[PDB]
Amino acid sequence: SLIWGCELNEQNKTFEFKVEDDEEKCEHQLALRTVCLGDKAKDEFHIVEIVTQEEGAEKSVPIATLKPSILPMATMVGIELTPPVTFRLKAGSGPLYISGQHVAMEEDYS
Amino acid sequence: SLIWGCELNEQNKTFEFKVEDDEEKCEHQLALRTVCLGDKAKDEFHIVEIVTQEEGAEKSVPIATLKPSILPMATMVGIELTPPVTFRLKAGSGPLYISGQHVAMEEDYS
Amino acid sequence: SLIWGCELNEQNKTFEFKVEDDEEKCEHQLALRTVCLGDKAKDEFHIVEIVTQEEGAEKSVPIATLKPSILPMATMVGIELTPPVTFRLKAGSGPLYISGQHVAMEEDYS
Amino acid sequence: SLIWGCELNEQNKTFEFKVEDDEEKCEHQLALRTVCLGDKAKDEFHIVEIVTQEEGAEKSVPIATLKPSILPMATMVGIELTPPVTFRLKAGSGPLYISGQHVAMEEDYS
Amino acid sequence: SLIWGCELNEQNKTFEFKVEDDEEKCEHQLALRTVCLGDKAKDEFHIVEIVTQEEGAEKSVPIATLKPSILPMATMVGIELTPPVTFRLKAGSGPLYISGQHVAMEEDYS
Repeated sequence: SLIWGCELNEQNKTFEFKVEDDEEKCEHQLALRTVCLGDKAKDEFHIVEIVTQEEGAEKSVPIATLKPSILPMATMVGIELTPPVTFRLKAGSGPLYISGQHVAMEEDYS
Repeated sequence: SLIWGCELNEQNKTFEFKVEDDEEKCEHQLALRTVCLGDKAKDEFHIVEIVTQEEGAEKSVPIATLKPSILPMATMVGIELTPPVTFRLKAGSGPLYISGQHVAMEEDYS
Repeated sequence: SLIWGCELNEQNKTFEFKVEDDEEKCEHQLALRTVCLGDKAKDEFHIVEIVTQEEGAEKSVPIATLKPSILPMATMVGIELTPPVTFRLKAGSGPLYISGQHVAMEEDYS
Repeated sequence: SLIWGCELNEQNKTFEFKVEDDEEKCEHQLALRTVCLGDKAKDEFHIVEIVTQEEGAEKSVPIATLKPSILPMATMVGIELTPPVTFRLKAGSGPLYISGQHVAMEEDYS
Repeated sequence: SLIWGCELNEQNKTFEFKVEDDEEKCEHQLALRTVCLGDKAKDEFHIVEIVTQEEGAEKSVPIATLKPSILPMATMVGIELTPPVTFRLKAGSGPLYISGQHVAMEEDYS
């Protein structure tokens, strides 16, 4: 269970998540828990999406929209992703810090 | 586990959820997690309901009422629906983005 | 699993929940999920209680206090009641919409 | 599963929880769910603690700090206490209503 | 299951968690539940992180950012740490009270 953190900002409107192939030995995903505003964040709506492929096209999932004047935080409940993953901001300058865990589910044939 | 997203707006006061019949092979429902305001949303109360049939009549379930000045967001906990489903706005212009998963429960005779 | 909704207002300061005796065949309770402000709700504190009998007297349990200016909503987590049940407003004009399910636990002798 | 409610106020800065010895037959604790402001509550920070003995000294656990202007409510998740218990206000006038259940875990030797 | 509480303040920008070696007999971690503002807390952003070693370097995990004017509280869900642990404030004067349990998982070879 590795510990992971990243940031989505105006230089990082698109971020790519890819765990190292070694952890792919025990079948691996990414579990996400918290998202918080950065120190350079502006007072606007910051729309973070989780992005993968659906129907062969780039599918985006609006997860949160952080704003200092409404709610600059998010607690990510039950969100588990298959690497590679994309994190996007369709609007906003950031930074928005993403915190999660590189989780590797153990062999379970029960 | 397909990934689903839609929007309820003033052109989409009523939205119809129907998964493709193929996923009906392994018995299927829709699990919902998050709802967020759209970029064209206005500052008013936006009442989203989940709608099915009860007693033979159209039964609505007020789920959320999003408003930028009070709470423009909702985290949908433990909400699982049987397709076809209806999503309604009894008031509001939208858009309000709905995010969930096409979940298909596996055969479990335990 | 029947779907249930009611409203506590100034004409409905006390509401009585009683499921039909047929669902009493498979042992039955009421599970509650969400509560939202009504369209005629005023800007005041609306104190909803779940009421049953304790020590032989009318026992009330303050569950929520909805107000448009503080928090007009509630997400009811882990609340399961034995019918008949009473829902009360010790203050407020309403309406406050209550959403839940008539749940009937199946025979489980494990 | 008895139903319990109390209030911490300026006359009740310290409250003592003690279930009757009869329920001690089946091994008993107290599970807490919700806390709400009283009707006589003032606009200040009301710091409620759960208090027991640690290292032989009076140990307090700040659980919540209710205030009408910030957040007058709390939903107590996963809080289970061994009677006798103390509930304290290190600041505030109250009342603050505490709601929970006298829970008695059944014999389970599995 | 020992009960633990600490505070991160301007004299305690860095706090070290280390359980006594005796509890290391039954394999031990720290489970965290609540965080609340101190009585001497100021109106600023107080960024608490959980810190351990990753890639051989000091890795920090922004957990919360408490502020009286936005949200002075946090409910820590599903957070379990391996002692020794570090708790940091990258900004803020504190105090910020951390509440948790010294939990020791029992032998389970199932």
